[PDB]
Amino acid sequence: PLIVPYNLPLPGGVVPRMLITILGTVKPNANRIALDFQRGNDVAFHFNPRFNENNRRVIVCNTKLDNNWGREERQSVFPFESGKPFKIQVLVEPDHFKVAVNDAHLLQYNHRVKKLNEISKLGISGDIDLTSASYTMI
Ligand SMILES: CO[C@@H]1O[C@H](CO)[C@H](O)[C@H](OC(=O)c2ccc(C)cc2)[C@@H]1OC(C)=O
Ligand SMILES: [Cl-]
Repeated sequence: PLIVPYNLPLPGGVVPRMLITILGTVKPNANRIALDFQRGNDVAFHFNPRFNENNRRVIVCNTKLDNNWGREERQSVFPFESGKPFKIQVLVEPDHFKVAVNDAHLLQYNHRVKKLNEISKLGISGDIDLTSASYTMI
């Protein structure tokens, strides 16, 4: 039982082979989830499941630099369901973040922010009960 929004420090930034695991349950009638990998005020990787965008479910991925959002990448495969427990795993690879949900590959996001050692915080927010947030090296 962790408080949301939750800030997970990533000491010395991210590195390839770092695996971040988030466990939680989506609230009933959820609207959004967001994981935000931050480099200071910039958001290196915004992973944003939206439960009702024009009556569609979509995952939006983006980067925020100097307070400006970039070109969105959208994924229509949507493994989350209101009321149900999930596992999100984010594996940092040399050229992209790799995301799996409930042990199935979901998407990859090419690194736009290239100073990986400066991506030193993960913010977790949205309509979830958060059970665990941790990292390890594989
Ligand atoms: C072009 O709309 C924007 O798209 C962006 C991705 O391209 C972000 O998702 C952004 O949302 C936010 O920054 C945000 C942060 C905190 C909270 C509580 C709500 C939204 C916003 O989306 C929406 C949905 O406004
Ligand atoms: Cl950079």
